[PDB]
Amino acid sequence: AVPESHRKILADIADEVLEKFYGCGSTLPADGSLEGATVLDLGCGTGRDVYLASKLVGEHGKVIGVDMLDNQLEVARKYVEYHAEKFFGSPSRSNVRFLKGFIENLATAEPEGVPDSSVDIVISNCVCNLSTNKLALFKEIHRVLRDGGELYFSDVYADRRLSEAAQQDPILYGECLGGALYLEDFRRLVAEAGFRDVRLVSVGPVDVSDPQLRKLVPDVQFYSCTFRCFKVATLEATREDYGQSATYLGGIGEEFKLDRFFTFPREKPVRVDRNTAEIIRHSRLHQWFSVSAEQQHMGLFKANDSYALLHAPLSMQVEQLVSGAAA
Ligand SMILES: C[S@@+](CC[C@H](N)C(=O)[O-])C[C@H]1O[C@@H](n2cnc3c(N)ncnc32)[C@H](O)[C@@H]1O
Repeated sequence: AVPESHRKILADIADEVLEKFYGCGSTLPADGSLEGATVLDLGCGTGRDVYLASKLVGEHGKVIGVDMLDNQLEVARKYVEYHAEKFFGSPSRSNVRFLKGFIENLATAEPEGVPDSSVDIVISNCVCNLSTNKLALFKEIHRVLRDGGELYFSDVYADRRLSEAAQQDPILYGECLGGALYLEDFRRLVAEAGFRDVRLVSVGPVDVSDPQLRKLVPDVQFYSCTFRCFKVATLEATREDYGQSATYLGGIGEEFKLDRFFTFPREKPVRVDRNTAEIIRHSRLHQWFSVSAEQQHMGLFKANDSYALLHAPLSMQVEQLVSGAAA
């Protein structure tokens, strides 16, 4: 969590915003794909990720932050002109806006609601676990994303389904663990919400400090996970080989790392499943890519070193990535 291209921008961010930020990991890609995008942070809080996003999307982009708590947004807003000046040489030239609302129902957020297909990228940091109606939430994300858009986001997940007890406990819930999805239910909910393709970006385990909290969660292993879920009509629930390849064309990195399974060296054509090709093709990523035309259909994609895992269920991709304190 927290790469070095971001670490420079953090430094420039207001003290108050930083001291009052309560985050999971990184909910922002490090690769320069953001220039000019419209970002929306769900449960933005005091505005760390928003202001971070504000630099990355640059002068031509937009960041909208959304939160329910008057007091959190109070802090956030206080630093609009501040950061406008700090990043673009002038106050009153910021690309940052804040709405008051519940993330399950962005159409009624204030001062104005978030219309359909108005957002390139939706991010959130450690927020979604707190929601009492996840399907509604993921459906809301699907609604506001444009086609080609994606949900890039951090949150806390689980090895397994917690007990009835564990799920009712408010200390646990508030500690961000009680509302944490079993990884398999997550895959299922988000597919039901319209996202048939879930890309793992980074994990790392989440310890349980307080032993009295652990009592409710005896054997459960928790994780922190960042996931891309592009909204592209033609995605499928399986990753199919149409013999294609993609070639990253440079202009935003030596490489381009898409998710744990896919990295594209500048001018190396890399073999991709049709799902991947579609994503690259229909999202903003097309600018720094060319994608081969689809051949005949060879069954489930294999042209990848870890192709075995690429087809394994989500909770296995994770566990098998996680075993490894060999740094
Ligand atoms: C984990 S914390 C703060 C993390 C925040 N993303 C940050 O980096 O500062 C929970 C935050 O999400 C907000 N929140 C929780 N549930 C929400 C909901 N249904 N709608 C809007 N905001 C919510 C809380 O107000 C609080 O700002």
